[PDB]
Amino acid sequence: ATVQQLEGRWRLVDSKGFDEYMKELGVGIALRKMGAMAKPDCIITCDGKNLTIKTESTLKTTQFSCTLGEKFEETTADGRKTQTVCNFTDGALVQHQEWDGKESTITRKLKDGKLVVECVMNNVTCTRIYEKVE
Ligand SMILES: O=C(O)[C@H]1CCCN1C(=O)Nc1cc(Cl)cc(Cl)c1-c1ccccc1
Repeated sequence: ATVQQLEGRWRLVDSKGFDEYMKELGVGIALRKMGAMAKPDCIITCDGKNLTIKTESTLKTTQFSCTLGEKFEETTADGRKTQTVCNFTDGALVQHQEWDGKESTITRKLKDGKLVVECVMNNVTCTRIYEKVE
């Protein structure tokens, strides 16, 4: 398995736990409603150790870029400014966020042709499944 295998435009087809994850973060109701109802596309591109992940929907449209293994300032959709590191480890892209003494992890994996995105903060989890747009 390689990081290049995650490249492409992906469309959200299933979600579990995402509102609960947003509540654990303390995201306010206006943003939670947007997250519960949005069906974003995720667009992942890489070039060696360079990675970009873009999100698109009528309700919001964010993007970050990084070098694998390098700490960087990530502005999240909910407006945190985190210290983030992304690594491709044991067949998963792992995105580790730290801010204000807190931490959250997002993983992204290829399974049976689908992109599986899993989030966690303080044992509150989500699982989101995407299918390739081609
Ligand atoms: O990319 C994904 O499938 C999931 C995994 C975790 C972030 N994510 C989103 O879809 N993000 C989000 C998507 C929408 Cl429509 C709205 C918000 Cl507020 C977020 C968001 C971002 C950070 C933390 C909480 C909510």
